[PDB]
Amino acid sequence: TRFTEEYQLFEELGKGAFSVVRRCVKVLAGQEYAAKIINTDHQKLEREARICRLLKHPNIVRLHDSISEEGHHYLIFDLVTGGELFEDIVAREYYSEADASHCIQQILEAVLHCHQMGVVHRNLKPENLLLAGAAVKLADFGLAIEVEGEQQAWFGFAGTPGYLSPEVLRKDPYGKPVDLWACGVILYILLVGYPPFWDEDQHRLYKQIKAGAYDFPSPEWDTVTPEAKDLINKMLTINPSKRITAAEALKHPWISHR
Ligand SMILES: O=C(O)/C=C/c1ccc(O)cc1
Repeated sequence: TRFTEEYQLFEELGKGAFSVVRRCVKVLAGQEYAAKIINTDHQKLEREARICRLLKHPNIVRLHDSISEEGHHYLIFDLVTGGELFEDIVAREYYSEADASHCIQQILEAVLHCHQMGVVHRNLKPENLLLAGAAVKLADFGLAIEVEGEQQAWFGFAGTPGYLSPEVLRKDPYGKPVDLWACGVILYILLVGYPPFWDEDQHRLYKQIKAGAYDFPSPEWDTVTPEAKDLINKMLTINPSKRITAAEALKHPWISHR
């Protein structure tokens, strides 16, 4: 079967549960890739495969091939070698508003395409944004869903605690706007280097999120601009319908500079 026929397997790049990512080479092509090897809910596997295919965009990991073998499934992507956005925040502590703004721009373009194609990711966070002034590529479509335009339903309780929308935590129906909440949380980290909602106790984390209990504490927020904090407030609006859309967030002056 076609992957163990055509490809050699090298060094592990990442690992969740379910999945391992390793560098592979298409031997006859002399071409390196990332292979997401999945260690075989078959419905959810083919969905992530279909969604990865759907999405061709500078800011979205580009699926080269999907291969089904005895016991393993391979989703092969173009190799992006710049590391998680997560790692770069750790190393640099935080981004200049200059660098934060080009970054969240990169992210909003990916989120805008996803939404235009009726895909909601639901697990936006730095670990799932990969670097190539290096452009940011959205990854891990393992939790992604398909919506019809502005439809909102209960699609299930899924994602990363720190990043989860109020609507999802209340078990209210939801859609595209949960990605914009995650973008708010991301943007806030970019600017100062910790999240808006932290707590040892998950239950109290979830109370904060549902209640929008974020501040811009002194001293570190005092020199951050009005335009930046404006975007975070519009992204971190509890009302999903009132929340800034991806398209509206690209036309925001902090992102436009126009
Ligand atoms: O969709 C994913 O989960 C990961 C994709 C991926 C693409 C290129 C890499 O270098 C590493 C991971």
